[PDB]
Amino acid sequence: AVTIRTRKVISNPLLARKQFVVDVLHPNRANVSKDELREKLAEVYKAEKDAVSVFGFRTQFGGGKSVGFGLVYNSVAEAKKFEPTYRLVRYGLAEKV
Amino acid sequence: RLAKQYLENLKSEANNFDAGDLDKDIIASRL
Amino acid sequence: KSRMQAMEEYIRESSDQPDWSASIGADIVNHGRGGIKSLRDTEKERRVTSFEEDNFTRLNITNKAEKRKQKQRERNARMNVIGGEDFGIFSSKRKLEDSTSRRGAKKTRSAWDRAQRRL
Amino acid sequence: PRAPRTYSKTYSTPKRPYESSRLDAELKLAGEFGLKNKKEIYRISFQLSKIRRAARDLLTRDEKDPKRLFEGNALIRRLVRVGVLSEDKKKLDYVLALKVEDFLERRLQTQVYKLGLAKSVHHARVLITQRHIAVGKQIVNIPSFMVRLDSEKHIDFAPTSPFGGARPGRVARRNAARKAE
RNA sequence: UCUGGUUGAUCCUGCCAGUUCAUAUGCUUGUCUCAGCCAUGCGUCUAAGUAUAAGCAAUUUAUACAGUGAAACUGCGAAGCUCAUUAAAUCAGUUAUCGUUUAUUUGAUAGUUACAUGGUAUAACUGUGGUAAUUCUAGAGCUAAUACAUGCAAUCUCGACCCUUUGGAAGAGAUGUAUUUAUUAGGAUGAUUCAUAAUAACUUUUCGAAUCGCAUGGCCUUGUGCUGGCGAUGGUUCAUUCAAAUUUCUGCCCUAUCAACUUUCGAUGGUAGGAUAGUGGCCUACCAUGGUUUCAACGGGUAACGGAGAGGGAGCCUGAGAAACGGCUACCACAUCCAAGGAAGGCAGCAGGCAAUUACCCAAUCCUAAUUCAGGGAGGUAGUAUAAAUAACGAUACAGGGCCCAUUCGGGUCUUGUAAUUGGAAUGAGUACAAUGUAAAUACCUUAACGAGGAACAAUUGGAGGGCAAGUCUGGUGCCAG
Repeated sequence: AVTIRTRKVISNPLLARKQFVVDVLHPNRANVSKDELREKLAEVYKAEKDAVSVFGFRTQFGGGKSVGFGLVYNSVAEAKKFEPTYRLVRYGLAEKV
Repeated sequence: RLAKQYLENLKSEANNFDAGDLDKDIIASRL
Repeated sequence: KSRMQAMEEYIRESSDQPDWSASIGADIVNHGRGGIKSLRDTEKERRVTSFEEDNFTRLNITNKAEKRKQKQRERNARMNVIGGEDFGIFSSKRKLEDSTSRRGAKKTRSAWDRAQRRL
Repeated sequence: PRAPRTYSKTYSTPKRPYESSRLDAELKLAGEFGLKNKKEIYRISFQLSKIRRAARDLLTRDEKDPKRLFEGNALIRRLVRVGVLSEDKKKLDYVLALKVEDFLERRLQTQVYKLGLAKSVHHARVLITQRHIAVGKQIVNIPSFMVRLDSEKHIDFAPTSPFGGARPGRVARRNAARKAE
């Protein structure tokens, strides 16, 4: 199986979200897709998939682990209003100009 | 003796409030 | 600049406080091609991770700054570090005495100053 | 542009490569320790010569020099941690008494042969370069790896290796499929 | 530098022979990893300044228009290279500007026909034409502004009556800003003719909203009557901020084989004037003959890379800030097109050799603007000496020779040889499904399936020896020798 553990959960009222360090335990497998990670994060925190913005995943040497950063906006509209344009596009929330 | 003599030298080479701690505290309240 | 490595080596034995050792397999640089990280490499690396965690993004290395921080840091290794223990400080010449010497103004200068220190 | 960079050589050619004694020495050493060429011995001899040059410098200094006690005890701690220098002989004259075959003995190849994981030094080398030997949790494929005492303890077959518990190699499953077919 | 000869054997002096991050050149691998000449090519839009596009779309969102909007008029901003060289005259630190200018930011700051004036106005636009011809053009006809001009029944004191004793109140009075000159008074600093106020005038006398977007509240005297909320764009002065310009003192080379330098079309200073944004010989009119220096003036050399221009000089124009890598005039040369009547250029460039500088972006750090959104070859992204593998482990068959020393003769030693057959395992280069990575993408990391017996999935370089023919040559004392 695969485990996701979040730490340093800093809730940001001014950008109206929650930022955190996401650590991924993945024995015997390549790594986790960001769509996949966003799925599980959003069931856990009870938020829409458009409101979850994960990024920056690096597998430590030897494999089996990864560390990166994650954001969970208080609302989907806020997620569009604050996220980078490219970070919206990589989800399909915005179209390439 | 010489080991200590090095230690005071570093102490010499190296109201009470830390700007970073005050920055960590708001991050913790943010937490 | 004042710090010179092996004095902290004595401190570590004489501290009487543990030293937070890491796992054996966690310390190979890359599959053995780069030897075990020196003790210094494990502090400067953790400065990055400790420095990364708060800012919530990584640091990329500039193409220029990459050309004096990676190779020589691991060419000193193959020239100095054998099995992850530094041997470069041994060949290098430094005025070890000055770093330890009580050069600060609070030093013995007259008979009374040293007589105070006995008290 | 920006500042250039310092790099150094890990080995040096001997004064006279051509003594018959010298050649027979590399023959013995490569045969016993399965060394690929003479560059490994040139490297180890260079490194050992550097250590001895430091050690004789310290023997020259008067006892109770800060420099001497400092530099020598640091040398002794490092040589102990790499496992070359035994616990009972922590003094610089015995640092002056080392011999290269100790450093070759500390090569990961030698432990892979010695612990019984490999039947020969060459078998140890092919196992290492083929990623079947793990130092604890980490796969290592360099025979020239210097193994510490704590690292010497934890030599094992890797989890991903077919000999460590993973699935049979391509040849085994291929032959099994052909047998089934 | 060493090693062996030259003796019956030694020492010394001689002779002989062998004993490089220097340069060229050759083979292999680079399958992984890793690091003066050449004609050679080549700006800007928000709800908020102006729409009658004979543009677009919508239909009730429009009978003044109302969304969007080409063009044009306004507003804002346009401020890497290549050559030379210069000793505290560059630069660095620091002082002063009571001796100055200053877009913008920020805080204050102007009671002294109007239910809104004119073309004293035209672009875009319609239409007629000339020219070989241009960011070349003449005639006729329109139409606008935050463009161009013009311009409009209040307040405060002394306060009798001491009427009422907060209070009303007779009467007397008083009332912009900007420039210049003269005059009077004079909270701030150490210091002022500083600040401010007043009087008399002056001025090609300044300014003191004829502007725009969203909303439609409170009242009543139902008239669309009175009174209005949030912003934008404008405007005088001061301060603040961004800067700029001068200015006080200090700051590691050798120097006298560099002893006088200056007044050499100002050298030192005073008076007065001209100009600057202002101080000041900066310059001008008169006057004095001064100023630095053996405590090193002045001059010379230098590993003082340890300031100049955009074809060459002269001159002008804009703006807060440039004597502008912008534009304009004449001159000196270069050179292009042409109907030979004229027109136009700064490429007299750039980049190369003695040859691919390209493709993708404003995301990341930042910025200019009528600005959230536009853009930036600022910037970013990509393109083109260091560790491994070529193999590891068994079984069987068949044979007795294999090796070492020694000039000499010979001596010493024992598990060996295969140019024999055979078995099951391991995995890398490659063939590659994915995700991740990222502005996107490449690369990195991770990871399904396939992937070895000539493992032909066929690394090289150099040297030392052989031996073979109905073969060839040359010289000999046959069958030999070269």
